[PDB]
Amino acid sequence: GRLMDRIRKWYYNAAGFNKYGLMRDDTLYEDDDVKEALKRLPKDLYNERMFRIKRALDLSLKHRILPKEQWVKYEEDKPYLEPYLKEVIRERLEREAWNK
Amino acid sequence: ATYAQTLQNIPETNVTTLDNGLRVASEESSQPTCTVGVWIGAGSRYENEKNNGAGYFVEHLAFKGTKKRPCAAFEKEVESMGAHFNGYTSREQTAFYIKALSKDMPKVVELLADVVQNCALEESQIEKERGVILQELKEMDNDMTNVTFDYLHATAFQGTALARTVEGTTENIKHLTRADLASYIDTHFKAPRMVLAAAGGISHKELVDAARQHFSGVSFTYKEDAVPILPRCRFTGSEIRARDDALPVAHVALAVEGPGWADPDNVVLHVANAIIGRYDRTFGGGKHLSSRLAALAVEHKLCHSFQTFNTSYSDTGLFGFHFVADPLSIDDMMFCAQGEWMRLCTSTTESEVKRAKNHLRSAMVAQLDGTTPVCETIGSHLLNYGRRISLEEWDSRISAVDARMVRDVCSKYIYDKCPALAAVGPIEQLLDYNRIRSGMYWI
Amino acid sequence: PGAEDLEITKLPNGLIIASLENFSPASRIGVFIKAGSRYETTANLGTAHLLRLASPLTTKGASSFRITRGIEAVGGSLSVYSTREKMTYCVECLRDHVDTVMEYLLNVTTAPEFRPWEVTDLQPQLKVDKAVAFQSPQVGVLENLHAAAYKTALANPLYCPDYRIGKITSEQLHHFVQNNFTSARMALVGIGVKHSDLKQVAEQFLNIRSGAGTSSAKATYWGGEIREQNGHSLVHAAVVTEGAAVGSAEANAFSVLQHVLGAGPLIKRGSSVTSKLYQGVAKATTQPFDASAFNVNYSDSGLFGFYTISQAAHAGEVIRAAMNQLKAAAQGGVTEEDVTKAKNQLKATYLMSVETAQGLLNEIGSEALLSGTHTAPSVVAQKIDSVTSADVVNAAKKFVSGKKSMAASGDLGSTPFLDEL
Amino acid sequence: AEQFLNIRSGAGTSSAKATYWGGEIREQNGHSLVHAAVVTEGAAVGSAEANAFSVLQHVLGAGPLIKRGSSVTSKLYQGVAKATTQPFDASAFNVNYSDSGLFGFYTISQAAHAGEVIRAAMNQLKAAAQGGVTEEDVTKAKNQLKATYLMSVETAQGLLNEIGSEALLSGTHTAPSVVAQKIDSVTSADVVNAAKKFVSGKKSMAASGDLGSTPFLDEL
Repeated sequence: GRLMDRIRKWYYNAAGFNKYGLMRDDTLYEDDDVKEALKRLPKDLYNERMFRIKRALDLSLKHRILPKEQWVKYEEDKPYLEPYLKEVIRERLEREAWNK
Repeated sequence: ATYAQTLQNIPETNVTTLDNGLRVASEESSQPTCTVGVWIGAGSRYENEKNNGAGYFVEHLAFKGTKKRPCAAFEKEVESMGAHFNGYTSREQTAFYIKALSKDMPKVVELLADVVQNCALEESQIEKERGVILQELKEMDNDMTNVTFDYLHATAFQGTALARTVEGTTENIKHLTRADLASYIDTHFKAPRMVLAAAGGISHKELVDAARQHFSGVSFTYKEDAVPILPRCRFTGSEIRARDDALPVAHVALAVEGPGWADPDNVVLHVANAIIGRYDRTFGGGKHLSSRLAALAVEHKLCHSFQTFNTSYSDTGLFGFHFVADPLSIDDMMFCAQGEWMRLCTSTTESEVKRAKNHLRSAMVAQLDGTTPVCETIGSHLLNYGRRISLEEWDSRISAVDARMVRDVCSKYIYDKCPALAAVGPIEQLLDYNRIRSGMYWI
Repeated sequence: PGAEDLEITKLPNGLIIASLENFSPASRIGVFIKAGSRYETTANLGTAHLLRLASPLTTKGASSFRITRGIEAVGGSLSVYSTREKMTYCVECLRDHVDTVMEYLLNVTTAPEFRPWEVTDLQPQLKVDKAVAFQSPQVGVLENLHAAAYKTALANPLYCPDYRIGKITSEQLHHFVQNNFTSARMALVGIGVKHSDLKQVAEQFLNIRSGAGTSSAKATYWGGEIREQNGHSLVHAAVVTEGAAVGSAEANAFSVLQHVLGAGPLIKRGSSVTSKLYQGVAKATTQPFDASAFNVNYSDSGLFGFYTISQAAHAGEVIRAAMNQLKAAAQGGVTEEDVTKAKNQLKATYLMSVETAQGLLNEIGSEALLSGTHTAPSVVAQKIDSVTSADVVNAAKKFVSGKKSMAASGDLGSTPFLDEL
Repeated sequence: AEQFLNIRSGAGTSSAKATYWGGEIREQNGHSLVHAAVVTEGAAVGSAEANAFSVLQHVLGAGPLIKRGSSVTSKLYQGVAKATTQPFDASAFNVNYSDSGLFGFYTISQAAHAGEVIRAAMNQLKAAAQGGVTEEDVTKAKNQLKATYLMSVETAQGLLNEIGSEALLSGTHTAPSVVAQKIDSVTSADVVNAAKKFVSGKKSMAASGDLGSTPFLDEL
């Protein structure tokens, strides 16, 4: 219902990866699937993800965050990878079940 | 209609023998065109140290005329009717055959009978085909794949007769004489050892009829009806390495002793060899190919190409694989391979074979794609198996094979067997018989 | 059941269906198409070529994976064959599996996804696929000839040029399929099958509408020479002139004049006396060489001439002799009997080409796509002997007059220029 | 030279007399610009008939003299601007070899206009080969040529090259006042002829780039 939806928004501001300018999928741990996905990213979307991180890293090193006005907002967060990933995973799931 | 049936409609292949030894067979169709040929059971395997190169020097003059109709005449008369006359000669099976319109079925046979029996052998022609063979060598020498396979033979069967090149020695081709050529023809090209095969829109009777008329030569003594049985060829685990870091790639070929034409096991073996199959750069398959080795080969740029083989002979045979690679991957590759070999002997699954079967199945079917290849199947069948093996049979023999079967046979022929090794090129990365032997067990 | 009959329906959208059950244990279905590097513009070269290798790439109904593993699982095979103007997708397999091999054959030619990555990850292959073919000088000289005998379409090379390797795009490919692989330019020819199955499948699954999509730039003849110095030991050469189109009754003349000059050997390690050209050259050259009659027939044009191969020192005389032997042939030096022979060789050659399941599916196809008709074997043999000694002596003349195009490769040091013949 | 040099004399190995061919070489390369040069046998070295081209060279416009200029003293250039809309460049090509030489123009343009830019390059050469050369255009090209030459003797390298070439092809040295004499000794005819010796003979072409809308030699 509109609970999980008002919950998710909270948690999102809670994790606070926005304070660093990082999109939801910027903080993803890079296992084999993700790796694969990231390689399928359109030239730009990747060069962009890149900056964001090299910038976040620069922050964590300085110990500071972004001024309030530059933070990502729960609804303006672009899940630029989620689709490519579910495909990688979908693809893999196949190869696996087919080898029997 | 189902596959099982299209299999039994194929017209039973007919056969009859002449009281002189020749045997005649052929499969009738509807095609207006066809192919016919004589399938002699001759070859260098029957040659000795002094005459190595006859089967070839002959195969070279079998198209330059006869006594009835010299050079031009022969060719002229053949070209002028559109027929195609080609031939070959392995280590133990020479063959001359013509492709032409079913209409000329008879006139053709006449010609075939004229090459095999009344070969010209002009002294001006030989001393000319001498310079040529000598050239087909400087050339054939640069075909690594073959320079290897010969070496493989040359040491796998080392010391015996099988271990000789078909084209024969350089000295021999330089000294063979009208005389020596004659004997080869005389001593080897004999009816009880020849087979008249053909396929196309021909009537069986019509065919044999022609035979009766040109393949005359009726014999007296029992000697002439006897097929000289051949001396056994000793397999010997070993290697021969020809190095030249100046070559672009290196070819390697590994093998074990084969079972010999007759054995019903060759089936299982071919089923196996299908599991590993073969690969080559251009294969669109790519990383999704089913052959484990093919897959790995791709993922790690292991090799330009590789292939499995099951060369069979009267009493023996070679069984293994050959691959071409970069001087810096010969190792990894070899290794992956010997492993896939092991896998076979230890954990081949019902799926691995299910696919293998279906593959072999349609491969054997494509062996009969046209008149020439169908004919060849017959020429070779009679001469080796002693009759004709129908796809209906071949197929049943395959439907029989399952995992357990393969695992036992491969083990039976591969597991812990001293192998024959032949390498050629910039082969430094691959370096040890021992280490290789060690790779023949456990997975 | 030996003899059946050859059917051939033609749906509304223009999708020609050619059947023929010959009861062989194995079928061979295919999709011929009016496609090729002749519809390529400067801006999108080789996109034809890549499309050929892009065959195994995922579709809207099957993964790069499932396609290859799915087909191998039955002992199948998938191959793409194409000329400058005709692509041919076709699978082979055992009868009891055709059902499944079809899904992919269909999916491949009708619903490709051409994912950005699967593609850019496949382009380097062009570099390769190209490098192997080119080991045969045989093919290098042909590439150049076409570009040296044309201004467009047919002049376009069959293997993506070097500069464009890696610059082809997913869009570029697509627009090449949406704009060419249309029902009216497609033909679903099949052997070892019932016309009822092939049809049913062709209609219930196929989509992409008809229409010539994008007409091809009419073939303008140029007629120039392309000499490629490469130090290589042998000199290959082909001198030709505008020929006939596919179907012109004039084309059958060259097809006979082809055999009249000698177009290949019939006896291993032979001398081929029924070869004017060959024999004609031996009476001038001393060392090993080789010469033959060249002949191609394209929808709106064609080529014709001879192709030599010789030692670089004799390269000259071997080519000059190749001409003088073509002149003395264009001038009443053709026995009414040479013509009678070439007719059988031709009747023959053709007939033997229908032996290999692949060779048959090609004849049925070509015809079934360029007209949706099928000329019986007795009719074709009729349009062959319907040739006069004149049509031949004329074919030979239509040559010595028109503008000629040349192509070479090798130590062309003692080789001649077009203007010196 | 004397006391130290060795390697004996003699023309050693004569050079294969230059046979003229006259063909075209088109190189498709997808590159953004199309370069092209259409020429015909020109004069040889020291052969009076060259000085004409050397003047017909300047008459058609053989390069700029004002940075980022328009060069109005360039028939060819100006001639092309009156046909093309986008950036391009064209000039007079001229080479003189001992037993032959070449002459024509060389263009460079966007691939879409490549055609018209070349075609215009020709029509501008015809309208030039046919009495469309002011007896004054000729008087100007003469200075530009007297000049260009004279400035080439400034750089020690430029001088050692003039002295050499001459000093090797004849073992002579024509004073600077004599050379300038063989220059103005040119008639408006020699020029209009040079321009004619072009439109008639067999032409040779060369290209490179997206030659998609570029023309073939046979279409001029």
